[PDB]
Amino acid sequence: LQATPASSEKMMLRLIGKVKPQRHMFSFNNRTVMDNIKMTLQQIISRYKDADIYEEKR
Amino acid sequence: DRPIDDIVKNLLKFVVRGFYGGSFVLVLDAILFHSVLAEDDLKQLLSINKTELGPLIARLRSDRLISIHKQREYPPNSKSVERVYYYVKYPHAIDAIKWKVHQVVQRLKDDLDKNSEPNGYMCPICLTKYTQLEAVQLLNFDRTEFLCSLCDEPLVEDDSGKKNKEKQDKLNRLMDQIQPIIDSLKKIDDSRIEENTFEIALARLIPPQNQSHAAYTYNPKKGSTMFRPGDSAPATLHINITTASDEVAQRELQERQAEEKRKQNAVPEWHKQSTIGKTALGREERENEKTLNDYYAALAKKQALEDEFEDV
Amino acid sequence: MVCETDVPSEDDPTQLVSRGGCGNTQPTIRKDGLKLVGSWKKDRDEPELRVLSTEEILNIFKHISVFLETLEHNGAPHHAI
Amino acid sequence: PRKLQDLGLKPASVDPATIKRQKGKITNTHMTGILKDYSHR
Amino acid sequence: VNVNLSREKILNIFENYPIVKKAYTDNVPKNFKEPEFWARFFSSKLFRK
Amino acid sequence: QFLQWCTLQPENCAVFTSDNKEMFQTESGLVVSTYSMVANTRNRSHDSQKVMDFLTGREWGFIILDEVHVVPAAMFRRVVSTIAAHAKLGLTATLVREDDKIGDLNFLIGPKLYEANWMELSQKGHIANVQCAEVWCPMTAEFYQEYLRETARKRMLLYIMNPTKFQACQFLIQYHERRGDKIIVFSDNVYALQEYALKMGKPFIYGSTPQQERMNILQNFQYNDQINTIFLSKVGDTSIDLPEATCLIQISSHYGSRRQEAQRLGRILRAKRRNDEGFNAFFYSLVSKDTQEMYYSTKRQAFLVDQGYAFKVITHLHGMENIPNLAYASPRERRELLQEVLLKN
DNA sequence: GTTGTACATA
DNA sequence: TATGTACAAC
Ligand SMILES: [Mg+2]
Ligand SMILES: [Zn+2]
Ligand SMILES: [Zn+2]
Repeated sequence: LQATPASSEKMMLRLIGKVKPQRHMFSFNNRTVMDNIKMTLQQIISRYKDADIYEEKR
Repeated sequence: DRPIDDIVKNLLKFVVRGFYGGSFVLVLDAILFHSVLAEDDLKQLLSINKTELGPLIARLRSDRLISIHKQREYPPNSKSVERVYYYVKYPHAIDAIKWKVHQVVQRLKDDLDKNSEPNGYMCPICLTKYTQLEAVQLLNFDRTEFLCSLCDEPLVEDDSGKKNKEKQDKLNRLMDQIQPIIDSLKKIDDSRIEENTFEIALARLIPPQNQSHAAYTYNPKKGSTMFRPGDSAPATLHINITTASDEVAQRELQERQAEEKRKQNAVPEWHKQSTIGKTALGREERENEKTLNDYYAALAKKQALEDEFEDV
Repeated sequence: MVCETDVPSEDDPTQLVSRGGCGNTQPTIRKDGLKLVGSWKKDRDEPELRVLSTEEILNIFKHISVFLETLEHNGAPHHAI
Repeated sequence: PRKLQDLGLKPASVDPATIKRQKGKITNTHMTGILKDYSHR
Repeated sequence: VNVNLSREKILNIFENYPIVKKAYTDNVPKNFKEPEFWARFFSSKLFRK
Repeated sequence: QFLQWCTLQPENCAVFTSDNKEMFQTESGLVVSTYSMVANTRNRSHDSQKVMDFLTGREWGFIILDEVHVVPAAMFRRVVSTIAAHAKLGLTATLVREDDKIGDLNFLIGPKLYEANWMELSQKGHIANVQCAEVWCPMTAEFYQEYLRETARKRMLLYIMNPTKFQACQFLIQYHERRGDKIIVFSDNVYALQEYALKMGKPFIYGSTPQQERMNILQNFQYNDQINTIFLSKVGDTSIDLPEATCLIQISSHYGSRRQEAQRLGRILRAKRRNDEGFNAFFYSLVSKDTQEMYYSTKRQAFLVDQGYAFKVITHLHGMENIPNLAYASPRERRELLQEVLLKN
């Protein structure tokens, strides 16, 4: 989950697909909404990463 | 979103639809349905020209039901342009509504009080009214009628002696028609409403168009100490299931870790033994189980672009 | 050029005392024609310039602690006003 | 807002005026270019 | 934060809290795997209730 | 550490040092400073004179004197009379000093409340065990011939830079660096410190080093993998926390101070890996054979012996000849060093 | 960068 | 008393 630094005027957010990896990049209008969506997305991606790690365990 | 927003919007909707014309309903509802709305986008939504949108905005801005926000925009294709956005500042609009409602009620109350007082005589020729106290000093020698000081003409008694009941009905009519405003205000006072801003209003934006020229973003200048009037307002949880085999592995890892630490901690040679006489320091069971399994199976058978980014 | 919301205490140094203020940097007011144009010096590069509307000055002067209508009524973009 | 308070009506706003919007000499140089800045942990 | 679980502990959780078992049996084979359920359960308000 | 172990918010904490001098504006706060910034009387800067008045004016409730073995000095004791305080606490590992002023603490801050045995806490895993050693480096004939004729004030610099000590220090550093250890080298002589540092290309800290540089060096030595060892001086002889340090080497030392030896050994007594099985920190003291340094070395360790530490003599370093390169290995280099050092003499 | 002053030891 | 070294200030 790629997010632009808070020190930049842009509010762009990119999701990179796991493998020409699929990239879905969205630009927001308010930082508050951008942060709220980012936190929710991070939970899903992080949880899926843990699930994939467990699957790869065996 | 929140109960507070719904009640405030309803109060704004009621005031506009009742105390304003028709086009005002369209303009304010568009900027209530949406967040901060550009002037160009508003025109496209309502399909009205600038000459028709201007009068609506001006009257709504006078009553502080809509706020304006001007900022410079820098598009790569065209030269820098100034864009105008319209939104609603609930604290301002609600305060304006409360003041106007009180003033309207007070004005009718004052008119009713004034009407109940004795009427003041008026002169027909010069149309200069006179109160009872002022007319009493205009009495003539024969004391028949009040004579105007300027015209020297008899005074005529003024009207409004019969309206004593009409104004009471008018006040009754208003309070009945204005009841929803009072009821909504009571609930608003009970709660506390935060003041909105262009940036804050952008958190609830529903874009009107697909390729709107207005970049609906707030990019304030860096370290700009300039202030305009009315420009501001007041973890991860990772789980690890430990299988019986994993526990055995953990014990093996602990033993290996202990061995690694022990080797690193081995005392040097010179400290192990006391060196005093040395020179100067200078320079197959599987078939057994299978036959049992076959026998037990027989037993069972028998028995059965490049952009800066960071990683989040 | 600053409101000094907090000022050092006279009695004891290195002990700030809160005073009524808003800490807004003041402009370098200059008289352009018949209007007052204020220029602000950003902390961190041309200074910010805007026209001090008489309404803004009237409001400020009223806070200091005995002796056109047709246009603004309808339309009249900010440039016309 | 002040006028509304005078009449006993709670004002849902505030005056904007009330909005309070407010060493060089290095000793050792032979290690230059080797020390990474572990400023924080 | 890493929380270590065990098969014996998992069975104990089911015995002591029948509500946890109810949410486990009806979702583990249908919607998401067991590891996701426990990660969600700890972060939920039920684990706090 | 204060912001870590307790809940005192940063807004209530203020540090009074040569870099920054701002004081907390809260009703009650904390001030952490140094004696040098509180004991000066003659001339104080306009920015620091206000701080002293701020310290003196208020009636403080608690004063903590770290390393209280320096308060009974000629001038430092004035910190007890100027800064009013209801309760005074003194914290020090060694309560000894050469002069008889040690007893002055009785009427200054109070008596001795509690004392803990060094070995008792060592066997309980609270502080790391140490295998102290004293390496005897035989001075070469070329240098020793000048050690006799020269005067006392110039002898110190002469037996501190003997080539054999360089070889011993280099060998020990290489051996422990291969062992994955963090080494600290102490030297009371600044000239020897710089010479050793430049020869081995390792950082050094002493009086002239600015606060920012030394703080950066210490942080790097703690977290940076490349920086395995650092050279310290009398400045870091006490009150510096280096949890990653596990080995200490001495090439120079003050004349006869037993306190300095104990304080230097303290740098490694707090090693992080002080509980893993078989761990043993080290404390090397490189001395010159048949020199006046041996007189002080047997006198400089009279306090550690009392606590229970045992010093053993190392007459030879095994595997030291097989090292590929050693400093001053050829007579040409040794003669050059003798001419270079004698120039300063 | 330098000068006036302590502390710790012969 | 002399001599190193470290420290604060100008
Ligand atoms: Mg300490
Ligand atoms: Zn008349
Ligand atoms: Zn101000």
